[PDB]
Amino acid sequence: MEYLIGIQGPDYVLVASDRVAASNIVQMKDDHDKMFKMSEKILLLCVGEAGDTVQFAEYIQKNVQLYKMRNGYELSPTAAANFTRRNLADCLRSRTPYHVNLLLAGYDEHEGPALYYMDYLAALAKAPFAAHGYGAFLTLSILDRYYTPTISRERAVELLRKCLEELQKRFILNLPTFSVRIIDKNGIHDLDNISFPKQ
Amino acid sequence: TTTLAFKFRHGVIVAADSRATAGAYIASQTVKKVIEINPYLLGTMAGGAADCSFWERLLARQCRIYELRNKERISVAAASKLLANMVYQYKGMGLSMGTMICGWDKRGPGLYYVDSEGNRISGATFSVGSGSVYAYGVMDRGYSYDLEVEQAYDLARRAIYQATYRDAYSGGAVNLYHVREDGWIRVSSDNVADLHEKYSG
Amino acid sequence: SRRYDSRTTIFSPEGRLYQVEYAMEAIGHAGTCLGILANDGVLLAAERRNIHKLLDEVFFSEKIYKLNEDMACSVAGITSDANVLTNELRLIAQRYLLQYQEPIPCEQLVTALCDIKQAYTQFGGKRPFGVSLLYIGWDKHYGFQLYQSDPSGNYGGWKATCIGNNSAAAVSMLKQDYKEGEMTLKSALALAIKVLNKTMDVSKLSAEKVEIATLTRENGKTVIRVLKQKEVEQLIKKHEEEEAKAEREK
Amino acid sequence: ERGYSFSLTTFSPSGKLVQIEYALAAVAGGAPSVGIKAANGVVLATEKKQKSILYDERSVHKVEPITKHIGLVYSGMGPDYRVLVHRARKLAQQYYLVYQEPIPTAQLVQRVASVMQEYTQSGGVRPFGVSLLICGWNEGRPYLFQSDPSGAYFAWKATAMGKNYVNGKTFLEKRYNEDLELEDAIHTAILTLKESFEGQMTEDNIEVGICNEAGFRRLTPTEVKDYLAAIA
Amino acid sequence: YDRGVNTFSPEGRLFQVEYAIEAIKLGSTAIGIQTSEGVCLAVEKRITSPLMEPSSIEKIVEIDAHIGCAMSGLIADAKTLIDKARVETQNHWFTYNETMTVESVTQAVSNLALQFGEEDSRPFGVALLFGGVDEKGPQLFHMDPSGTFVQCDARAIGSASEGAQSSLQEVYHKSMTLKEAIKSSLIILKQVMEEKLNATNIELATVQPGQNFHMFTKEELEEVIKDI
Amino acid sequence: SYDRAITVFSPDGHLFQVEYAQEAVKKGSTAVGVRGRDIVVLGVEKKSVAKLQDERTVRKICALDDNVCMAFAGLTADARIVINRARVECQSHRLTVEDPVTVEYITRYIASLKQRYTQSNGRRPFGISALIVGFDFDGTPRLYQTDPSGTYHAWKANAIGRGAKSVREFLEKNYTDEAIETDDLTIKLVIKALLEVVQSGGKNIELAVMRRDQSLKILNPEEIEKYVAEIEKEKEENE
Amino acid sequence: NQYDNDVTVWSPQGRIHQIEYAMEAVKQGSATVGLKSKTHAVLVALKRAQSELAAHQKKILHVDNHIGISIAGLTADARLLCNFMRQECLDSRFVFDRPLPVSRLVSLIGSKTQIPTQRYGRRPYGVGLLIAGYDDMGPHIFQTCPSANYFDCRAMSIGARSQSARTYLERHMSEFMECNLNELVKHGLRALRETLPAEQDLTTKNVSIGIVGKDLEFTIYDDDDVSPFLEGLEERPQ
Amino acid sequence: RFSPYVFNGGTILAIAGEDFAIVASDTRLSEGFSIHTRDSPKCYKLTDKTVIGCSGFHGDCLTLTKIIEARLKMYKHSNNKAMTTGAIAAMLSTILYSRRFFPYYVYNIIGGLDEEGKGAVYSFDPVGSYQRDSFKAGGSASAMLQPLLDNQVGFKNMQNVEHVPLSLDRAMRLVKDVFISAAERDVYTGDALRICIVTKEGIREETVSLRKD
Amino acid sequence: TQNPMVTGTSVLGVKFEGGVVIAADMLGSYGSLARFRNISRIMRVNNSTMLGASGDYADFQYLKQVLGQMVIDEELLGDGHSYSPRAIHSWLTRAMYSRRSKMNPLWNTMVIGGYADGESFLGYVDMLGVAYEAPSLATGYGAYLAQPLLREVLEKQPVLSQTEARDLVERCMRVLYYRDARSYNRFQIATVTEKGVEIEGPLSTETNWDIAHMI
Repeated sequence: MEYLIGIQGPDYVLVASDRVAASNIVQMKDDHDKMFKMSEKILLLCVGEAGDTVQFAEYIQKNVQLYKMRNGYELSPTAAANFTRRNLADCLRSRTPYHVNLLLAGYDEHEGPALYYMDYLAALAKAPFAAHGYGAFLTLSILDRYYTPTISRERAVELLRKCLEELQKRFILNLPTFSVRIIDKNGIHDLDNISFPKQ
Repeated sequence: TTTLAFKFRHGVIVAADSRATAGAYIASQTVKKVIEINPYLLGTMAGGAADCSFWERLLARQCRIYELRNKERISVAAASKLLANMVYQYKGMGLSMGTMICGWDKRGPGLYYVDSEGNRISGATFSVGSGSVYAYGVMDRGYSYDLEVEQAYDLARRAIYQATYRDAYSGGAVNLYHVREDGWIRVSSDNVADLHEKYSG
Repeated sequence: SRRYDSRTTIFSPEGRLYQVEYAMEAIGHAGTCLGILANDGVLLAAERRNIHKLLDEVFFSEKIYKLNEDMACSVAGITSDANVLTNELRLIAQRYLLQYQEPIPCEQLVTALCDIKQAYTQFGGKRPFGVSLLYIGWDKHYGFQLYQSDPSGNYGGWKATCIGNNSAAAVSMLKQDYKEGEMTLKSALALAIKVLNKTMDVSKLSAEKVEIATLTRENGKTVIRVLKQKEVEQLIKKHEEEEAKAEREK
Repeated sequence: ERGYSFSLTTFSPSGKLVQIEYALAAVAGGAPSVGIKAANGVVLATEKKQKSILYDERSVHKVEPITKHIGLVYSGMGPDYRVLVHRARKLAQQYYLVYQEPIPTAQLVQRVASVMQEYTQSGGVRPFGVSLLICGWNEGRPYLFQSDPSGAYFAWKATAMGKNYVNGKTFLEKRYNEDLELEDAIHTAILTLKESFEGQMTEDNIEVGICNEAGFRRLTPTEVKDYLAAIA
Repeated sequence: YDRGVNTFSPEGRLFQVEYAIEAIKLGSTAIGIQTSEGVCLAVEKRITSPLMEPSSIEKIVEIDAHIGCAMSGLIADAKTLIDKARVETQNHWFTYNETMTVESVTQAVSNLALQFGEEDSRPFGVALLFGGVDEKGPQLFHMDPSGTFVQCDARAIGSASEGAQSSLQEVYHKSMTLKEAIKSSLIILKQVMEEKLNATNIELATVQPGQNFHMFTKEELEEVIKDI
Repeated sequence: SYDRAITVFSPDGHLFQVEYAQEAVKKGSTAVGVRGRDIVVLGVEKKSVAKLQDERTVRKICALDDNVCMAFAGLTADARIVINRARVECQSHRLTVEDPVTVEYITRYIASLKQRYTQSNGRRPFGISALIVGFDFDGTPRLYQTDPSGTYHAWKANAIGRGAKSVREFLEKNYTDEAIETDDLTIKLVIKALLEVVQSGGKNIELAVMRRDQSLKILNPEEIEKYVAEIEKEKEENE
Repeated sequence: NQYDNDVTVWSPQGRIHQIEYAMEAVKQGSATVGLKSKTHAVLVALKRAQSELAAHQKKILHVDNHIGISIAGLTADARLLCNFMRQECLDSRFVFDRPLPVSRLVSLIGSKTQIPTQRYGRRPYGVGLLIAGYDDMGPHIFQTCPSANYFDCRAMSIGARSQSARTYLERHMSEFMECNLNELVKHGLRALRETLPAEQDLTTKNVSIGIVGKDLEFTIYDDDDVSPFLEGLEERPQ
Repeated sequence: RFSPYVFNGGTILAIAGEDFAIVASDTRLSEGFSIHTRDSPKCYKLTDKTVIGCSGFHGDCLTLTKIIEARLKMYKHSNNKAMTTGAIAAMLSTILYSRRFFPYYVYNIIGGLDEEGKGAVYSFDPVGSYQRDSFKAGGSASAMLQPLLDNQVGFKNMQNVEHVPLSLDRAMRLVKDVFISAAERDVYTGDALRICIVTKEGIREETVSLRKD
Repeated sequence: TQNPMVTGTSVLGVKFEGGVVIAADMLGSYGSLARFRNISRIMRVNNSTMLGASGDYADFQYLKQVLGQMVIDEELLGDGHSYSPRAIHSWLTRAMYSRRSKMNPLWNTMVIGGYADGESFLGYVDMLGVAYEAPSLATGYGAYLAQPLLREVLEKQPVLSQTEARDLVERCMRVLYYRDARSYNRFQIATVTEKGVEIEGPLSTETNWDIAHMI
């Protein structure tokens, strides 16, 4: 439903969800956070049934830290992505399935940055730029004409601006405020909250 | 059915109606909805009587066990997490429960909102029930953080009066609870007709 | 029913443990193994139990068990007792790979096997696994490695390991002839040839009595070289020329 | 039952397992046998002397096929022997269910030895006093696998198990060699079995099975009396 | 192994229960007195090192808002008993909106005081003093490992309990007051202990019908001690 | 299961296994630990390596969370089981209530596990004794120890392993609240206590600390050499 | 003596000694007496104490509206069989909606105690039951044993030094059938005052009496409704 | 196919007095367009100070009554004392939620005295919630009886009408009036009336007839 | 049973002075085909109580079996205590409720008649567990049809004689033969007294058809 974008760079991953926690008519919470800092270079975003989102984040966020304590080091983004896919694919054929839509943002020392893309039927994907929800019908074509693999981060933030400006022009939902993270050789750095005065 | 809760500088205000119908038929006008969990917690009854009642009583039992094991009062977020985990195990089996978890924390003011759908979220203002949107309207007119005590009382009371005036599924007495830093206190319990005579002019 | 119970796990009348010490002494009367310090590469040595002339030798491995694609292990003790552990061990590594699709980083592998062993040490009251066994392998986080499991479940990362009464003197030779820096596999093979030349009572060291396998890193692969016999033969001739070099001091 | 579930077999101060060594001694006190792997086939031969002249040689059969191409003999006690035979049968047919292909003899010996090893360790049961001699002609090269009560196994060019098995072994080492045919292997097998058996040896005292590349074969007393009527 | 878990005597009762009653004796002593004004309760911590922090050693634990406890001998078995008794009192409140009274508490404990069984594990090694205030006023309860639960007016447990019970029978009567019973109890405490009596040795636990909360005295205990 | 109790009472009221299996902890590696006002200090002795081999895997001091620190004695395998179990437990506490785990909760878990492990049907009790150091509630420095019975027991300093009576008797003179309470002097005087071991090779010392907001830091034997040198300097100054 | 270990082992004289040991352990409880009229079943027990200050360990305990049991031996097994007893009463009370006849309940008790005397890994129950009840054919005084060879009597007496009490029951079992409750109860304590040594007297606080009648619900009494019962006596003939 | 419920109807009244709890109920058991009997009193006298009435599906009423009696005896045989009224109410609430996902189709009213000795009426619902009210009318005749009690018990929507405490006999004639007036228009009501009075001295019962159609 | 295959039909019982008379017919119709026109739909339990049922006949056979087993068991107790009829009523009620709670209903409608200890008894048991006592019971269509005859005479006269009751049952069964499509002119009367239980034979009715000569 709501929105979250997934742009990859050469050496950074620029993810940005929204802050909306509405219930079918009214916007109950307009500063909500959907971000779960797994490791020092691995982020995770979630979209779907809001009873399943918190539960599956509670599973992964409290299992990867267990791996961290046991082995004395940190997962690859690849193995973490596959581990999440494995848990979805095992949880799907049960009496209690999960209906979530993830995308994972990681950073290796060796592979560098990495982006994965989940789905409610547990499919892996190694995408250059992924999205979710209804926004994802527009905001990928708003992007696929101005994407360059060797793009700098200020161009990327500008392209976020250019894309949100076209989001809030022809879209029935409200979506006033977007939070923005970035990953680098250091770790998770939070950029400023991107909101808009419309008119 | 209309409940609301909002926290501010001087703690938390919780008010609710007392009307709990049955279809088109009113059962009672004096159903006490704000379930008093602890001497430091307050829970609500938002959608379904028995589910809210039962699970909040079980949560009270759980929290008393916790305090007796740790010689220490539980946090608010902890109780919200426990309630969400207990409610989540019956997903889809037909539980309606939209209660609110209020109380004072080691961090201070704490306001969480737990659904039978499991939408466990914090926040600053909330309103649950059928006529909840009316409370949202008049409250987010009158809301600030820097409000006074009597100001907050008037805001909540006026809100429940407007909600019971427009929507049909709400009415009866308007209770009024106030969470301080140390303990909660009932402010008053006012009838709709008294408020109508008082506020109509 | 309760006058047929053995000790099975219980502490002594004096403070010590019974089955653990007897498992160690069950280890002691077995074949001899060792591994060497090599920065690139790592090797294993092994002695042939049952070197009688009417066998087949068509298995290409009597002590080695190529357990992952980048790990094998030598072994010492009761044989099928260890074969159970090889089956379970390959199973654990392979279900790790099923869960992650990334190869096993080998220390949590070793702890998994050690926990399997320890679960029969405390409760379960069955005959404990009287088998110590080595580990060679490679990873992304440390490179080439060496490990020593024990029936206690305690595991030691060595750089030059230890098997029992046949190999305590081998470890004495390892300390008295410790090497550092030379990752050269061939100097290590000459060293191991010298070690088993002292420790085994096989006179003049015919190659039928021994078994060597290595593991080198080749360009994305970490191949496991269970090497053939002719290079062992010329290695022995090399070592006895070095014996002639040693008796140049006469 | 109660499920008392403890094993009777624990370590000595010497580190030995005296029940397993006693089971090996009980095997060694059993009936002799000889099994020889030739260049094209494998020959199995046992030595079966009835206690009286009343017994029949048409009911109990020592030499036993597990598949149509895998023979199996023993030297020990038939009541344990039949059990592990039946276990091997069900096991091999599970393999043929999964893979739709005849199970190789190495895979048999892995699985059977694992089961037998499991009986050595599990609760309260005695080990099985049976030494197998498994063989079969899988993929051209034939094989010959001896097992034991300890769960271990081996691979022999030729061996013997039973009474005076060391004496038969020492005759095998001098007489047998690497390369012969199935007939010459049968010849030297009957020689080494008749070295140690009683004097009255007939078409019913012995029981011989061979292993062609065409499959396992269990010979008849007709061709035995064709051959063992003073084979040398 | 010398007639273990499940065997009677040629003359009398079980082996291992008798051994449990023997095993109580090595524990540290404690004295509870029932007064109609309220139940008072005392214990000795037996502290060995200056590193041994006094306020972490628990003897009096708190079952409910109006029910105390005291223990003997072993420790963590008693901790498990305390845990389960707390759970069961909370279940009683959960299905009854009231207080599980002190006798019902002790019955819920002694129902598995002896459920020791290794087949179809060992008996517990702790004697417990229970104090609470029911609707019939105050109560003082004493149980044992063997489940043989009785009501005591003023019970003394554990080490040196012979002379403790004797000299306690010397001074007790029915119409005692609170503070008199408190000082009379700590007299017996410093007569049966071996160290000097000071602020860290003992701890008092007093429950009243009007003072249901806080069944404890903290460092007013120092003032209570210096009045002897 | 095995319907047989290892924990039968004595004729005179003891347990033949619990107080007896404490002797395995008595026959183990020594490890001490104190709590300062801000920095906590602990460490193990008797590395006893072959002087040619590895020791980064034989590490006896580990962590469960970022705020708590471990130690043990006795035999190492039971400690490994308890450590992995407790890691799973504290991370599952994180799955519950979202605080950092208090030290008292995790010690209650460990001691309770060991106790109900002694109570059950035919199971050899864990012959270890852990030291659980952490500062969570507003950074309040604590350390608890265990017992093979499973009785957690809060101290201010501690001595286990071989000859702990001698170590606590060095602590007898080393109980001063002054002790002049720098971090370096607290560490070096704990190092003097561990250098009061029966052999005191000086290089078998393995010590690690925590500054009650940071994580675990392993030291280097050159600052330890400077600490030994200044300890000998103070021993010369007393003369 | 090495066959004298467990419940399962038979003797080479056939007498399984564990049951004999359980009997002797039952003998070292408190004394108790149960006897019935044509219309009233009275059971009378005696309490002891641990010390002077402590209260007395109670023996006569309630079961159901027409059943009360005495007890001798262990109290844990007593409360266990009490739980089972109340359970079996209320189960048929639920299903058939009638009170139980006593004899089938005691058959259930004997079948319950049959198993732990028969397999290996359980012990017999140290237990001292004296059951008084009302079916349609009136009062019944049943007793059990750890061997579950439950008896019906007209007056039993089990516990410490109970044999002289049985001699009293012998010399007044003719008298018992006719009388009403008052002198029946004082016959009962005219057994119990011979269950005691003669240098002391039966006081109030140590004695307890439970009556059930054909119209009377089973009711327990202690010292206050026993002070009427304790008067009406003379001294012993010293 | 098989439907597990059937509507039997019924009418239970309760009035919380100052020191009395009056519970009355008709004794008509019907089904659809038939009459099964004219004697089935919905009330049940548990303790000396507690009377419960149960309407709705009749088999669940019987089963629930028997389970409540069983748990009463369990509490007594464990804790040597009778229950209160509110304890019984809480226990019934636990039961009704303990069969949440296959509910009882039963309305319930527990009257009785508290521990102070005052009237206390605890209403219920099929799912298991409760509250302490002053009067409830349960079963089929709820809407025919609640506004008249709102006028008479609550003194509501009235002007300058002072509050007299409800006496015993005035409440008695109120119950007789409301049952006649409700038996006029309702189909599930008539043929008897079983009036239960809880005092500080025991339980009194009283039977007054009605119209026989 | 979800689908009742072979149904009986209505059963009639009524008390009188010191006895209870129960009478049903002997028909085993399936659908509308009267496939089994000679069956017994009344069990004579041991000495006092007596059972009559409707609905699926197989379930009646099953309950007949289980009750016979239990009654034989208490008779083999040898104590002198039996089942009261109301005890059987209670047990049967709990049985039916336990069946319907597990979504396995036993498709029946049963009538229990017994006389014990001066007092008569006439119990009713539904499929749904609805169970009560009554001076006159009527199952199936009888609760519509023959119930007004019973309630007329019992209101006009509270007690009865055996002869009055037997004749009235005969009249009611005649009427049920007149206007019920699943009826049959063959029935048995079963009567309990203190002198025991007695099942009379397969009686029939006297019909009238003089309305048919009108147009």
